[PDB]
Amino acid sequence: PQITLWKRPLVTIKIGGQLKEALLDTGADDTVIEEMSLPGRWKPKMIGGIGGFIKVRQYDQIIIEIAGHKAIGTVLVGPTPVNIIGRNLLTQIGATLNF
Amino acid sequence: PQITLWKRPLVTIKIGGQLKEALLDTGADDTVIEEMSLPGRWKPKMIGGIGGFIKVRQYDQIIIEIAGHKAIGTVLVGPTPVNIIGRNLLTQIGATLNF
Ligand SMILES: [Cl-]
Ligand SMILES: [Cl-]
Ligand SMILES: [Cl-]
Ligand code: NA
Repeated sequence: PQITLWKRPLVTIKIGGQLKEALLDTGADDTVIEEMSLPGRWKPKMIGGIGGFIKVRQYDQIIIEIAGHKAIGTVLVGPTPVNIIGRNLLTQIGATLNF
Repeated sequence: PQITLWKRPLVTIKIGGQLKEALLDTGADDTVIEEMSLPGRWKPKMIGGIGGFIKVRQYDQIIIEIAGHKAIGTVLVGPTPVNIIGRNLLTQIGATLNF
């Protein structure tokens, strides 16, 4: 699809057997999801943006389906105000910014 | 251009006759720039990022060039970690997300 930017570019994702709404975010290096359980090992990480840092759990090799497109990569879980699909997964679905 | 997302989508902007680096950020409603001098009056705005809410100065109808494309619109000035070009100006330069 071609997604204009008049409104937030929100899509439905499937992660950990759950459907969520998430923002396609070219300004995020990695994908950050609100609190949920994921399988496997994790390690703590701090990520920073406007307003400072939050502590997240880093899960590697997690499958997401993003607007129908499967990808695998790292997912950070923690108290983000919005679910964010970052570049680590946007690349895998072939997303580009065009102008 | 067609910008892939393997690296951060950084571009050069020109604002107040000065070149700066900024990040094309589909996850930002608003364009937010680091402390600088802009003309005219400003209005207060609270924005919420990943780590919490910050105060910024809102300047309207500011001339800004983004990757060679001319825009005129709202610029927020405050303690952002990086200069971000949000959807208010991405729409002005005709940017879309494509996959
Ligand atoms: Cl990854
Ligand atoms: Cl590619
Ligand atoms: Cl504007
Ligand atoms: Na894992």
